[PDB]
Amino acid sequence: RPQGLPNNTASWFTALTQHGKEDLKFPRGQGVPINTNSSPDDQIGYYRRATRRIRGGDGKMKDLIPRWYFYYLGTGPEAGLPYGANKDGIIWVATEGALNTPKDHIGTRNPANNAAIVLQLPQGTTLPKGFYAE
Ligand SMILES: [Zn+2]
Ligand SMILES: [Zn+2]
Repeated sequence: RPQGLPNNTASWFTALTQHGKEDLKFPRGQGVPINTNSSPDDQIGYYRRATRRIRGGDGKMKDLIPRWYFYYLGTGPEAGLPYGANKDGIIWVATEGALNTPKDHIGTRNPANNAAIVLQLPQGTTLPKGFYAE
């Protein structure tokens, strides 16, 4: 049963790192990163806390530090999750006027072709203390 290369698992944006002790959350209408090449319909998705698979020879540790990555709705590791679905490590965000449809046309990033774009939030967004974009 032939198998092709796995679908790209990288977020288009840099990490939102939890450098403090606050739990990640956003007010309703906030959280979606800036993407000038996306429509109002596309402004919806989730932050997913990065999980550990196979990075640890001497460590069996990686970076104890929590890192959260944004994925548009219907894309990434939780592509099959509907908006609002409750899961530890998933935070849902949506701008006003967003459409509840998969953003397959944006999809995910392939690191071998494109670099991550710096995660930027609109001016005056309420971000919890200790969270910083990388
Ligand atoms: Zn940092
Ligand atoms: Zn679009």
